[PDB]
Parts: sequence; C-alpha cells; structure tokens
Amino acid sequence: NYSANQYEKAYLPTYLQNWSPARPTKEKIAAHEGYTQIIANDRGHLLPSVPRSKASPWGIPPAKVTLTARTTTAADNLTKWIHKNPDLLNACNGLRPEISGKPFD
Amino acid sequence: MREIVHLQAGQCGNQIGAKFWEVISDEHGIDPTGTYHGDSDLQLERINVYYNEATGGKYVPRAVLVDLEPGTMDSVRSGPFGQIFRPDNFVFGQSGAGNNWAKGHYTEGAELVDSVLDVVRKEAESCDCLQGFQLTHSLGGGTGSGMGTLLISKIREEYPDRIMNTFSVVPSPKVSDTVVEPYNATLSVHQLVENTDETYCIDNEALYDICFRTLKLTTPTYGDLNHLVSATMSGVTTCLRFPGQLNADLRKLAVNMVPFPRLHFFMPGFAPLTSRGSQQYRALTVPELTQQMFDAKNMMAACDPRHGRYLTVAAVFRGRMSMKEVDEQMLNVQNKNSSYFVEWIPNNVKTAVCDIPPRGLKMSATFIGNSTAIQELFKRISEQFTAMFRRKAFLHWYTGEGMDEMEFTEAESNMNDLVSEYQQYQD
Amino acid sequence: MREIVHLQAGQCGNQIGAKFWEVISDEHGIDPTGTYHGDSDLQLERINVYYNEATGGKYVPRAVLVDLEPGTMDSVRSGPFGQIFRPDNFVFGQSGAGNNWAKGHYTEGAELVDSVLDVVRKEAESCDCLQGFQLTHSLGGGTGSGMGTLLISKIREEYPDRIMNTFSVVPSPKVSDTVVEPYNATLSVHQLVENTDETYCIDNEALYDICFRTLKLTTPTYGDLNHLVSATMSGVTTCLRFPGQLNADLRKLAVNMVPFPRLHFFMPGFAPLTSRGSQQYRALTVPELTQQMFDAKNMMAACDPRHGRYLTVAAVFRGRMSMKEVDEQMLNVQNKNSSYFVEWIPNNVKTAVCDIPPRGLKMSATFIGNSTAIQELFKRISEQFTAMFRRKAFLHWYTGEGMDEMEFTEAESNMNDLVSEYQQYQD
Amino acid sequence: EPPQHPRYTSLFRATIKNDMKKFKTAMKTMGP
Amino acid sequence: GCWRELLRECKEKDTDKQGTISAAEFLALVEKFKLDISREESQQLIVKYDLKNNGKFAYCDFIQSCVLLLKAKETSLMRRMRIQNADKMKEAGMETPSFYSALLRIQPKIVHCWRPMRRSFKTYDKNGTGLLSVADFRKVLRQYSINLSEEEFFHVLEYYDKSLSSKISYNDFLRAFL
Amino acid sequence: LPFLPGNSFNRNIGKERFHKSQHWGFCNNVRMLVSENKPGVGGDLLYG
Amino acid sequence: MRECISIHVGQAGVQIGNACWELYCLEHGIQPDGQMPSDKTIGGGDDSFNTFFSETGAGKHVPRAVFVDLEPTVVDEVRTGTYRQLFHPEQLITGKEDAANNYARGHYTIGKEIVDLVLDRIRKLADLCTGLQGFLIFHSFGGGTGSGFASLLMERLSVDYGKKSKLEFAIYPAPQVSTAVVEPYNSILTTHTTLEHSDCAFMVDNEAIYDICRRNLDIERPTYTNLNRLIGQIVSSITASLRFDGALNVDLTEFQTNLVPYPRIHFPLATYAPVISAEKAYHEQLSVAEITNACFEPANQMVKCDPRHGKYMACCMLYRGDVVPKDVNAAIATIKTKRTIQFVDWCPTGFKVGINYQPPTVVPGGDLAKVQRAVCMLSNTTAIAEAWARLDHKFDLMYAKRAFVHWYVGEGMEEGEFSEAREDLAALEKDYEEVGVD
Ligand SMILES: Nc1nc2c(ncn2[C@@H]2O[C@H](COP(=O)(O)OP(=O)(O)OP(=O)(O)O)[C@@H](O)[C@H]2O)c(=O)[nH]1
Ligand SMILES: Nc1nc2c(ncn2[C@@H]2O[C@H](COP(=O)(O)OP(=O)(O)OP(=O)(O)O)[C@@H](O)[C@H]2O)c(=O)[nH]1
Ligand SMILES: Nc1nc2c(ncn2[C@@H]2O[C@H](COP(=O)(O)OP(=O)(O)OP(=O)(O)O)[C@@H](O)[C@H]2O)c(=O)[nH]1
Repeated sequence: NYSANQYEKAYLPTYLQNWSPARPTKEKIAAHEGYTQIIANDRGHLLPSVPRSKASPWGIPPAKVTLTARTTTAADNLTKWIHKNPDLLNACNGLRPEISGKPFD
Repeated sequence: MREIVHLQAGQCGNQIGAKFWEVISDEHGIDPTGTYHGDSDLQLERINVYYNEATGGKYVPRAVLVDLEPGTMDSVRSGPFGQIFRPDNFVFGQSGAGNNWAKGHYTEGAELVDSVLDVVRKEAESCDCLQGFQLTHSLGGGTGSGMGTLLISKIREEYPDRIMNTFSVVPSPKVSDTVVEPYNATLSVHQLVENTDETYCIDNEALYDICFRTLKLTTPTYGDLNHLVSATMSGVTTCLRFPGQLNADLRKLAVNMVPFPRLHFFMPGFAPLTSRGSQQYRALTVPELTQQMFDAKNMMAACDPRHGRYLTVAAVFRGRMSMKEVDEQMLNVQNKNSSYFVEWIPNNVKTAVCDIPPRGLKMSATFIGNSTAIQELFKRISEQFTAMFRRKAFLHWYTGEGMDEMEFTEAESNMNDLVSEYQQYQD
Repeated sequence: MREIVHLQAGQCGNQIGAKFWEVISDEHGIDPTGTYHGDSDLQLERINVYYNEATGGKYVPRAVLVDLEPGTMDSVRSGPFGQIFRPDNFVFGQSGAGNNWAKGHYTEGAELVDSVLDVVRKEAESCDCLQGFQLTHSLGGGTGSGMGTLLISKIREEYPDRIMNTFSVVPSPKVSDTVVEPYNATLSVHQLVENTDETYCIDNEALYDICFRTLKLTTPTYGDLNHLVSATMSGVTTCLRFPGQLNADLRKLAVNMVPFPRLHFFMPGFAPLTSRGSQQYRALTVPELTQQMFDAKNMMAACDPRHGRYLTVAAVFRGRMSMKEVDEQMLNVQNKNSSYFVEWIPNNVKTAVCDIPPRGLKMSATFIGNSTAIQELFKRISEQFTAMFRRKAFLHWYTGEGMDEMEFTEAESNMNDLVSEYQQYQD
Repeated sequence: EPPQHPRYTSLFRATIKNDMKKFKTAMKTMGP
Repeated sequence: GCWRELLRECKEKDTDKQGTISAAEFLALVEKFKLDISREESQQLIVKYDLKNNGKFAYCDFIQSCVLLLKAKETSLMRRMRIQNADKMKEAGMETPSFYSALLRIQPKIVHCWRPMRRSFKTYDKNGTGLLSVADFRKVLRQYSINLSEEEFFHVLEYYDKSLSSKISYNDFLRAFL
Repeated sequence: LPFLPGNSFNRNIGKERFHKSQHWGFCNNVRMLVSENKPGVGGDLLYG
Repeated sequence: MRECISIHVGQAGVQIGNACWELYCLEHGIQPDGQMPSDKTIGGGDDSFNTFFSETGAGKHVPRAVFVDLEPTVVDEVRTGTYRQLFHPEQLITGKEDAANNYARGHYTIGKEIVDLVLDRIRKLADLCTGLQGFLIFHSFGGGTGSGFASLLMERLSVDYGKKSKLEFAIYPAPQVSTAVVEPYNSILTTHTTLEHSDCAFMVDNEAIYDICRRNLDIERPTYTNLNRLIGQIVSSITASLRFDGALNVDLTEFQTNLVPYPRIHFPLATYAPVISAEKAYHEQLSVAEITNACFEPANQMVKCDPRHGKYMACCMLYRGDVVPKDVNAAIATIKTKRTIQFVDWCPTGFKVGINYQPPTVVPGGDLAKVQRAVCMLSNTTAIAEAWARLDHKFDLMYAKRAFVHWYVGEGMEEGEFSEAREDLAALEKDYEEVGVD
C-alpha cells in the first residue's frame, strides 16, 4: 500500500479512470528497530496486553462546492448542510468531499 | 588457461540460460546441431573460456542445469538448443517445491547436493583453472533460493579462491504474486551477503518500462526479457573472450569495484536501445551514446539513485572507439556530473573498451553501477516482514519443516545492519 | 560554435513552427523527405546554427513541441514537414486544458515540466554553445501561457546567461473570443516582464487589414498569416545564418535596443508588400523601399506609433544594398521627422545589411521598432481588468484551482508601474 | 618519533584543492 | 555524557573498592553536576547505595546499573538479542562491577562497533549453537583492538564461568553490555 | 534479420494443439530419460 | 509423476463425477469404447491420460476414480450408460442399504464392513501410481450417504496416509432452501469431524448456480446436466495446470501453502468469470479487464455472501487461454487501487495468478460460451461466517426441542457428540470474528 519510486507515471488514474482518489501513499519510513515479536497465538489473537484499533471499523446534500459569493446565511447553512453526516464522512471508499469559498462584506 | 563453469538454477534461470546460451552459440556462429561454421578466428580461439571440445567440432557448454520439475527441463530440452545440453548435466529431483525455501534448503536439498557436487567437480576436474563461477537464479525464486544458498555455502569452503559471481532478479516491488516470496528473500540474502562476492540485481518492472520506453512493441515475450538480460550478461563476458586493450578479469573489475566487503549488489547499464524510426533517426556518435548510457531511463535494475548518490561506476565499451571520446565524455560527465558522486572518492570512474563490436551493431557498450539506490530496496523489503512477521502469517509450515522464528531474527538484524551501513557510509 | 534551440508552445505556436520550419527547409532547399539537395553553399555551412546532423544527410530541427490536445499535433505531424520533426521531441500531456491558465501553470504542468526539462537539456547537451532560446507562443493563449510562464521561470536559473527570446501574439483588441483571456494575459505578463529579455508583440486585426490593403485576396488562410509572420522571424535570423557586413547577434542588437531593463516589448516591420498590379508598377528602389519600409500602413504589430514618439529603431536590410543608400535614407527620415523622435537620445537608428537576398525577391528588409505606442495596449486592457475584477466574474474557477485575489492585486500595479514608466520617460 | 613533514602548500591547498571544487556545476544538472 | 561523563565523574574520585565514594561527597558531585534525579530520589540514592560497601555511595552499581547494566531482554532488538543461556546462570563470580571494572573499560569499545564484534563471534564457526573456546574468546578480543588485561581476564572468568573451562557463549557475553 | 534483442518475433499464429509429453522419467530405482521417441508441444518433431 | 485420484461419495456426488469424466474424455478425444483411433497414443499408460486415465497395453483408458454409493439404483444406471465399458466395475462401489440421511448410520452401521473393501481399492491403486499429489473428494454435507460415509473414509485415509494432500468438494447447504430438516444436524456433525484433518474444502451452492443460469446464460429452465456442466468445467479449469502447461505452472501444494492463512479454516470460494450466453459472447468482446471486474462483481460469486460485509484474505486467478503478462499485471494493479476491495491489511499481497495458453473449448450439445480468455477465481474472505451463523440458530432451536433425536439416540448416539460440535462451531465464529479483527 506504498507508492513506488522514480518511474511514477506508469500507475495513475490516468489509466484507471478513477473518479474518487484511490488511497494516500508515501515513500518514507523511520528506521524500525524492533525484534518484531509475535503477539498472536495461532489465529491473530492479540495477546490481551497488546493494543489495536479496538473495534473501530470491525468489518444528496453533500457536494463539492465553492462558497464563492452566495448570501452568507445560505452559505452558513450549506456548510452544516454538507457536514454532520458521518454516514458520508468516514469510510467505505472514503466518503469525503471537498469545499472552498470566500467570505462576505 | 582460465575458464568459467556455469550453474542453471531455478526456473527463471532455466529460461535465462536457454536464451543466454543460444545468444553465445549464435554470436559465435555455431549451428543448432553443433557443427561450428568457421567464420571468425577470434571466436574460434576464445571458445575455450566457456566451452570444452567434443568429437566432430562440437563445443560442449560448461553449464549445469538443476531443477526439480521435469516439464521445465523437458521444454528447454525441446527448446532451440537443448541438444547442446547434456543429460549428464541434467540433474533434478523427484519432489515438488511448493515454492518453499525451507524444503529446498533442508529437506529436498540434502539428497541432491551430493550428486550436483559430483557433477561440478567432474566438470571442475575436466577443466584446468577457473576464474570462478557465475550463478543464474532468483532471490525471490522459490527453489533457486533453496538450492543456491546451499550450494554457495558448500562451494565457499570448496574453492575459497575463485569468483562467486551471482546473477539474481529482484521480484517486482509493487506486485509479488507469491505471498511468502518476501520470506524466501531474507532467508536467502542472509547467507548470500555472507557467501557472495558479486550480485547483480534486476527487476522486471523496469524491463516492462524499457520495453515500453524503447521496444515500442506493446506485447513482448518473457523470453525477450531473457533476451535482453542475456545480452547484458554477455557484454561483461565479451571482455574475457575478446581481444582489445581492456583488462577483463572480474577480480580486476571487482577490486576497482568493491571498496568495502559488504558491497555485493550492483546495477547494470546497456547501450543503444533503438526505436523503429530512430534506427535511421540516430547519428551514432559516442556523445549521444554517452548521453544514452547515462540516462535515468536507460537503467533497468531497481530505480534511479536520483534519491541517493554514486559510489562506484564502471562502463565497458564494445566496438570501434578510442581512448579520447571515452575520456572527454568522462570529463564531460565529470564536469556535468561531479558532486552527485560521494566526495568520499573522486575519479571513481572505471572504463574499459572492447574493440570487437557485436554481431548486428558496431558502437555498443555495457555499464555496471554501484550507487546509493539499494537503500529503498531493502527498505522496501524491510516493512512487509515487520508487517507479516508481526503476526506470523503462513508460518506453521516452516515450523513443521523444523524452522524457528529465531532464524528470521538474525536475518532481519543482518539487514537492519546493512540499512545503516548503506546509510552511514553515504549519509 | 553558437547555436539556437527552438521551443514550440501553445496551440498557436503549433501553426507557427510548422510554417516557420517549412520556410527554412524550403529556404535551405531540403525536400519534404529530408535529403538535402546541394544547391547553395552558404546555406550548407550555416545550417548548423539551428539544425543538427542526422544520418543520410538529414538535418534534424532542434525544436521542442509541447501541447495538450492530441488532434493539433496529429495534424502537424501529418503536415508536409511533420516527418522532419522527432517523436522524441513530441512531448505532451494526457489532459485537455479547458483553456485555463492556472491548470496549465499549476495543475497539469506539474507532471510535464520534468519531462520537458529533460528533453531540452538532452538537446542542450547535444549542442555546444547556445546564444539562447526562442519561443513561439501567445500571451492570450491558455495552454501556452500556462506552460511558457512556468518554463521561463525555470530556464532562467539553470541558464541565466543566454538569450531568452519570446515571440507572443496579442489577441484582437475589439474581441477576444475567450472571455477569461485578459485574466490569462495579466498573469502571464507579470512573470514575462520579470523573466524575458525580448518580447515580440503581434496582432491579427492588422494582419486582417493588411490583407485588405496589399494582399487584396479577400479570403486568406490563417496559415498565410503564419507564413507572413514566419518571414518576420526569418529575416531577424537571416542575420545569424548569412554572411555580409552586418553584425547579427541578438545581444549585439538587444544592447543597441534596450536602454532600460523593463523594455521588453518591440514591434516589427517588413519590406516590400506588393498588391495585384503594382509588382511591375513598382520601380524597386531603396527610396521607395525606405518609403514603404517606414509606412504607418506597413506597420503590422499593434497600432500606429503616430499616437506617441519613437524610442529606438532598427532595420535589417536583406539583399544587395550598400553603406550609402541606407545612410541618406536614414538621413532623409531623420530630417523628415526629427521632432517625432525623443530628444532623450539622438541617432537612435541601428542598421544591419544582409548581402544575401531571399529566394524569391532580391531587395528586402526587416525592421524592429521600440516606440511609445504600447500605452494604448495596456491602457485598453487596464479598463477591462478594472471592469471585470470590479466584481470578480468567472472567478470561482480559479479559486477552485487555488487562486486568490492577492495575486491579481500584485500583478495589476506592476502593469500600472509600467504605465507610469512608459509615460514618465517620454511624457 | 618522526614529525610529519609540514605539507608544503605549493599552492594546492589554496588553489588546486579549491580549483577542483570550483569548476563544478553539479548537484544540479540531470534533474531534481 | 550519560555513559562517558558520568564515568569520568567517578574517575575524578579516588578510593578503594569497598569505600566507593562518600555519600556526602557524592552530593558534592551532585553540585559538581546537577543530576536529573529528583530531590527525594537524590536522598534515597545516598542511602540506598551506602547500604552496601560502606557509607560510601556505591557508584559501583549506580553508574553501571543506570546505563551499563541491563540484565533482561527487550521488545526492540537491543542491537541483537540472540537467544542464549550458557555463562550467565552459573556465574560463580556474581556481578561486582568494582571487581568487574573491565566492564567500565570495554563498553566504550562495544558502543563503537558492537555489531562487528557481534559478527566477530559467529565468524569463528560457532555453528550458532552456543559457546566457543575460551582461548578463542581471548584472541577475538584483543584482535579487534579490545585490549583486556590478565587481571581483567581473571575477573571475567569468575563472572562468565563457575566450575570449569566452559566456552562462554557469544550473546551471553554480549547482553552484559548490550 | 539477426537474433538481436527486439528482433525475436514469436510464431503467434493459430496454435490449437498444445499437448505435452513426459520426455524424462524415473523407472525402477534410478533416474533417466523415458523412451526417446516423444512428440513436443502439440505434437512437435524433435531434432532430426 | 504428476497424478491424483478422485473419489465420489454419495449418490449426489456420483452424477457430478460422471459429468466430470464425461467432460474429460472430450478434450482428450476418448472414444466411449476405451481406445483411440489408429493414431498412436497407447502404450504402458503414458500420455495426457497418464495423470487421469490408465491406458495400459490392454489399450483401455481407465479413469483414476472410485465411485462409492449405498444404493444400487443410480450406480447401476451409469453401469448401464455409454462409458460404462471404460469404468472398472467394482471401482463403481455400490451398496444395498442406505443411511437414511443419518450421518452415523453411514458412519457406523454399514461403513465398517465396506471401507475395508474400499481400502483394498486404494492400496491397489496406490501401488500402481507413482506421483500421488493428492485426492479429489466429491461429497455433500447434507449427504444421505455422502455425509456419513465420507467422514469415516477421510479419517481412515488420513491416519494411514498423512504425507499427501486431499481436496474436498461438497455442495454447500442452501441458505434458505432445505430439502431435509435433519440436513443441518449432520452438516455440523460433518464440519466438526473434518476440521482437524481436512486440508482444503471447497463449497458451492446450487441456488446461485441456477441464478447465473438465467442471468447471463439466459436459461430459465436448465437441468443438472447444465449444473453438472458448470462444475465439471470448474474442476476442469483447475486441472488444466495438471493437464497442460502455461506461462507458469502451479500445483495443489502451492495452492494449499498459499491459500490457507492459519489452521482450521481452509474454506475458499470459487468463481469463474467468462460465464456468458453464446449470443452475448457473439457480438461482444472479451479481455482481461472486464472479466476481472465481473469475477470481482459481488453477484458473480456462487455463495450467498456480500464481500462488502466482509474482508479479503486470499485471492487466486487461473487464466486459461490467450493472455499476455502486460494487461493482466496492469489490470490487477487497478484492483489494488480499488477501494471497495477490502483485503485484510495483514496481506499487501493476496493474489495467485496462473497462466495457461489453452483456450477452453465447448462441449457438443452443450450450453457454455466460446471461451478464449478464461479465469477461475478462488478466494477466501470473512463474509463466510454468516452461513455457519445461519446454521447454528437453525441448529440450536431444533436441538433445544431435541427434534428427531429419538432416531439418533434410538440407533446408537448420545448428546455428547452433538454437544461438542457446537463449541467447535462457536469457536469458529469468534475465531472468524477475531481473524476479522485485524
Ligand atoms: N521462469 C520464469 N520465472 C518467472 C517469470 N516471471 C516471474 N518469475 C519468477 O522468477 C522466479 C524464479 O524461478 P525459480 O528460481 O526457478 O523458482 P523456484 O525456486 O523453482 O520455485 P518458485 O519460485 O515457486 O517457482 C520464480 O519464482 C517466479 O516467481 C517468468 O516469466 N518465467
Ligand atoms: N492554431 C491556431 N491558433 C489560433 C488561430 N486563431 C487564433 N488562435 C489563437 O492562438 C492562441 C494561442 O494558442 P495556445 O497558446 O496554444 O492556447 P492554449 O494554451 O492551448 O489555450 P487557448 O488559448 O484557450 O486555446 C489561442 O488562444 C487562439 O485564440 C488559428 O487559426 N490557429
Ligand atoms: N452433489 C450433488 N448434490 C445434489 C445433486 N442434486 C441434488 N443435490 C443436493 O444434494 C443432496 C443429496 O444428499 P443425500 O440425499 O444425503 O445423498 P446421499 O447421502 O448419497 O443418499 P440419498 O438419500 O440416497 O441421496 C440433496 O439434498 C440435494 O439438495 C447432485 O446432482 N449432486
């Protein structure tokens, strides 16, 4: 799930025709010291001590908009009319749009 | 006189050698049957470096095929030059690999190493005085890692005075097919760094990119991938077989190439790769050769040391050249590319010229590089183990084979060393 | 030896270089296939100023084509001289632009500047010593403005020692078709005045009126407009390629042209333009040449300098002329309108004579002018920006790309500073 | 104990050491 | 200098083995260099180390226990942690870094190139199975510039051996400094 | 054309028969090549 | 050499085996008599059949499978079929009494006195064979005779032979269709008995087989012949690596070592992408990209599971036909970028590619398409626990009111075995949850 090196043009949505960006990637790591012990028994059963992402994942009004210049009261509502929807903010292909704009005077 | 005996290991090496050996025979002009057609005296004279003599003008290759799967060796035997290969040299086993490093390293290797050592020593006694040995296999290869790591260890005590050339291909970083493929690598490279003196590192993704970049032909054969690496490995051997004012010994090369013992991993470089129109749209001159020789695209091994810096560089030029164009281009590439190299060592350029051009092109060359671009490789190699040995996935097999988690720990600690070594020396 | 590498930018320059290069090939007598037909020697030695050598007597143009819309290049590649252009030099993008400056300057150029820099430095190293670079593009041209402003910002720090010629066409004052066109212009000119050393100013409306005036052929092709202008840059380049007692270096010219650093914008002038019947109703004499050479109707760049006064003037004469006729004609014009000059500098005339006439006409000349006629140009756009930045029409796109009005505020007074400057020196 | 001979700077340290580094436009040229 | 300076801090003081350094004058080292130890911790230290080897503060344990001594394992590869248990369990000459002042001398050498000396041991065909001849252990030491004296030898024999010759395992030696 | 890299053009025309045989085998308790007469991939003739 | 033995237990598992052998003879051109034309492929039994048939100097291709059944009805019918002369009479094991859907009746009552005869068959087949990579076990969990009789034999063959593989194939119980209410009883009985011995068990569901039949094959009224034709193709595809070569060759040992992450669970799911009607194949085009999406399209999986509710561990694709490395490696790269595909983070790599040059052919009087590019998609995901979870509440309710127990305790069991299987199952779901907990 890392991004490759140098020849960074042969794998892009240019060929995927992807209209929701795949996944953030990187080329970096802190030098990992560590014996890389085993904290499973036979099943990936974490030894009760070691922590994990403790049952976090287990298994329409939002839209890309620039606030630009539309009346602030409407603009204020839109921001709320975008957010407060974790059913479309969190996971399962990403579910998170973008936003832009500028205020009024 | 001094000769080289070859070892064919793993199924890739089965495809590698088949293309490599047909290149040599066709380069030297021997027919598929084996009756050499006398056309060049120099290739007539310097055939003894690699081949022995059979009756009726037959040049027996001094290579050894080892495998486990008959179909691969059945296929290559039916291949264009299986006839010039020896059933005496066809050694293999009665077992299936499972792509298992441990089975080919402790279980299956035990009963076959005896025979293969007999075969090579019979070949070793057949010849007079070897430079050393070269080895075609894969580091991610399931059984080639199994056999070679065993064999290289045994040869180390057998002949610790010869050249242990190793030719291995790095599997695709983005795509590995085999999932235990990383595990096989660290198992192998742990002994490899201990035993090898030379190691070529090659990756298929660049090969796809180069076929993309210059072959232009969309859909190649994997044999074409063999066909180009066979050309590269042949170029370094042109020095030995061919005349011209160039010193050819790999030790000659290695002592100029290896500043410190742990340096075994090297990247190749080759000469004109030409497109359909550019054959007649190219003015074949050493400068544009020198430009193409040093191209961020012309490389094929891992990636550009654009990330890092240059430690040692050695370029061999095959064809009708002169000492000045290489010198001024070296001066050109010196003044143009000076401080990217480590200030540790200046003038670490190593040049040799083979006056004898290849059969098909005249102005040609080969480059071998040792720069600071291998960090990303074993850095890449580093994470997945820490990811998968984190939870010992697919491990009950190797414990069943009699292996322990501990053996991995020194192997990774050994590579954890070499990350710092590559880092600390350059950075 | 001193040479030049050309740059094709924007889809306007897509017409230009094709027309620009074909004139040169016909001038030097190279067939469409590319095999030179030795007929004139002087073109045979002095072709290396712009061309390199390809095999079989083929002269490869040293120009770089870049764009985004594939259909443009395919038409150019299918043109009568697309074959002489290199697939290697064909660099482009996987996107359509939308004729948006910020996308072509921040979004799409990101992954192409790397490639184009490699190609040019490959070409730059392919040659020994350049005078500099010349660029065909437009200030009102979307993708060209995005690409060119990026590279001119780049090609300065690597090579701050060379001639950074820029050839840009000004859009039609009455209508710009594109409505965001001024937004593209203000951004481009802001970097342009900072980065360039030379800038040509060209307008199409004058070309349309000239067709009504001397061409008299009602309906031309826009290629004819390209063919007309290509003569203009040809003449200024005839200095370098041809012998004759005229000093050719554009720096030699530019130092004689540029009194103060921010003077980048110059107007051209061309020689005999002849109508339907007047070819043999014209007595080709330097007086009437000089007369027509200095005609407000013969002006073609932006508008009449009749509104202002004359800073610097330079006319290059191509053909069998001599020291005398250019002198008294210069004396005649000096006495003709002595007050129309600026009292700041007298004798602001700079003369060069090319003894080698073109192939098609004997008596010819090329004029480059720097007068006080650019005020109307940026004054005209000034009200447009104030009117349309008054309430930010069509601006949500650029903020979507990431733009904000501070860049507009900074750019505008740069132009306003030049308004006061261009006013202050003369008025 | 042999004292190391004071390394005679017949230029060098001044020039030829700095001359090698000065005629160098590297860290720049193939690409970033 | 958590290893070097703190070592040098004691080497400034001079007394005999049992009389390590007076707790009051070790507080004079506290004013010679302010210590990260909390004031309450500072008070116990002068009396939690004077309990052994006279009212003199026992830097003998303190200095080495803080940095030199680590008689355990780790999660994070303390530069090797090979698995091994040969020479430490017996240990007739139980840990006494005053008697075993060689540990104070050798850690500088091993913090330099612990990995090559870690490499050095297995290079002697140790088979990766345990111990290795003592005389072979003697020659590996000096050969890598680790000059260790005969009296220092006698000590480490008492420490890394109990009954007879034995063959002192590699990591079992290593983990002392490691 | 020579056998240079990039000049290898495989016979990629209609290839409907692809049978494989077992040229080698084991037999008894030693190992050798089973009877020489063997067709190749899709019934291919051997060398001479 | 490279050969294996097939076993078909249960009169449910026999007709599917016949169709497989019926399929096999076509690609080899086997005449029903047992002999080739005057063309030369006979000998000591060494050609493409040497892994499948035994055509000795007698000249008759002998299939390397043993058919076992407890009722004489259907088993004699194939003995009166068209290829019965090919088959070995007492390889086609029959029985005179049934197990009446009872696992234990086939496991205890009759199974004792028949396995010894069967054990004679395997050893007399073991002596003649050379390579013996593994076995092909065709059964059914809700087996009237498939369930119980298989359990005893797999136990006995496991203990005497534990150095070789064994491949299990059973119809998975229909999630919402039940032809027997005792079918769950023995199904959990079968699962708990097989968890500690079986190597690789592959399940399939007929409802989705019918579902695809009218979806793209557009047959509203197919038959078993078509149903057996599909699964016979499936096992044919996996045996192409055996029967042919390709760009790379793989073996069952590579499968087992790489498909199963951890012990117990060895339950992958099969999928075959180029399943399309003849006309829909006629005026359309096939390539790796679209068939990769279709095999990854969730409704193309043969088991009633939503991958979006689960997460992927193993994925295996077998490309049989005309393909090239370039598109496939580029294609599979796209899926690695895909977001819906939720592999478990433990495996950056979870894909096993097999390339075979041979295009799959059509069967005369068949219903398949004209396949040039083929792929069999074998994968393992966490979305499987629902089926067992469906069984347990189905199982627990009837156990709570102990329905039909008086038969089983009547003919010789007690609740202890029924007790044990549930926490064996209860272990699975929590283990399936814990492994799903990455
Ligand atoms: N021959 C061959 N090998 C390939 C090709 N593409 C990738 N490889 C890899 O190259 C490796 C080298 O093959 P071998 O060294 O003979 O492998 P092995 O030890 O016999 O066992 P496996 O790796 O499981 O095949 C293989 O493991 C393949 O994964 C190819 O096109 N041809
Ligand atoms: N090629 C071509 N360009 C023309 C023609 N007439 C006007 N032009 C102008 O030349 C300008 C410069 O072209 P480019 O710099 O390549 O423009 P661009 O960056 O592709 O984006 P746009 O200006 O929006 O087209 C364009 O904006 C056109 O308005 C014509 O007949 N042919
Ligand atoms: N394997 C297989 N299963 C089938 C077939 N047709 C239907 N089935 C299903 O498989 C189940 C057959 O199991 P059983 O009835 O226990 O078969 P058995 O153990 O051999 O004994 P019988 O009662 O005689 O059939 C039925 O419930 C059907 O739902 C088929 O052709 N093959």
